[PDB]
Amino acid sequence: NKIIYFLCTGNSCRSQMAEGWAKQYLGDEWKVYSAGIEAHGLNPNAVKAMKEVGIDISNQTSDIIDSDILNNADLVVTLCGDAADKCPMTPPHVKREHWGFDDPARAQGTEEEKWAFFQRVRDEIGNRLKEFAETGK
Repeated sequence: NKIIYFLCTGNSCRSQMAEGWAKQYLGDEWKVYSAGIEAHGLNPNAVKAMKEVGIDISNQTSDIIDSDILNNADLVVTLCGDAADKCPMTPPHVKREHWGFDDPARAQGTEEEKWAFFQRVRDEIGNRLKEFAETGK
């Protein structure tokens, strides 16, 4: 009935966590997809971070953007400014929404700070999906 397509620079961290949160918050009415401009596989830290909150994204695949799917979506949600810049032209009926989350994989710091960063971005994405689930954004 409804299709939501998450897009980010890659399909390893943010986009995979968004897919996981969306499948939890949205009911059996929404088809959820996530992809990246490039796809280099699931980030282990992202998988662990989601597991910590009871969500298993270990079976999710790392996919490159597919216009056949994107063009049929009710809305595409870019997860950072770079993704917004690189998101291809879509049919006028597809809503283009832009959210923004820091890349936990590029964080510099102590190992404890970096792990905390993954957990923080995970929580920010979840709370944003909660807003979408309630308001339709």
